[PDB]
Amino acid sequence: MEVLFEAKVGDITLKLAQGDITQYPAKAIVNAANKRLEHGGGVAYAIAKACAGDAGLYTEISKKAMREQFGRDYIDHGEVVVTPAMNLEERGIKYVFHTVGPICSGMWSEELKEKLYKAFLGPLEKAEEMGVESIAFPAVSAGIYGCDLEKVVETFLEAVKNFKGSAVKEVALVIYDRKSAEVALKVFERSL
Ligand SMILES: Nc1ncnc2c1ncn2[C@@H]1O[C@H](COP(=O)(O)OP(=O)(O)OC[C@H]2O[C@H](O)[C@H](O)[C@@H]2O)[C@@H](O)[C@H]1O
Repeated sequence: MEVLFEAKVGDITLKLAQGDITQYPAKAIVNAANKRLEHGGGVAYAIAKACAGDAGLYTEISKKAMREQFGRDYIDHGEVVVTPAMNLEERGIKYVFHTVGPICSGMWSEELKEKLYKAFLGPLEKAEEMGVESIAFPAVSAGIYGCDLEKVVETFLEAVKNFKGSAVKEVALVIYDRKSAEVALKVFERSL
């Protein structure tokens, strides 16, 4: 895990790091899920495998959690399903907060931005509600959902800036590949 940037946004310490989110030292990590919480690939698969030892098992656990937390088999942008991090608890990660970003498919609009904005703010508000002090996020929608990485990072930063809370003290954005981390770093530098 390599930290590439650190700054304060109010009382929150914000970090950009390059690495695997399942190894980040945060109490909650966020999953870039689909609305059905079927963890087929990308960071959802990585998280599901790291937590349960089998992604399929974590998918079932997630669906059960969603059914009881929401009373249905899908979530809307901004809604957050919470599941225990299981095997990751030994490294201090207690929860996975599943969020669902929009499917951009190479496009960008205010409607897509608003959906992604909700997908980033929702987990921050859930952390606040639960009294969770540290949370880490992946670049929601920047993978197979095809949202431009720069736009994803700018949207994440807007959510962190607008968030109001007292319990959340540390937020991190964890980027996986080297090329992408460089793009994110430039966004952090020009935004702050
Ligand atoms: N271990 C990891 N740690 C941090 N980031 C990662 C990791 N693995 C991948 N990424 C980055 O995570 C970012 C997000 O890529 P994506 O995981 O496709 O998510 P989406 O929101 O676009 O697609 C959601 C759908 O994909 C799944 O199949 C779900 O079940 C959904 O069906 C990229 O920058 C990756 O390089």
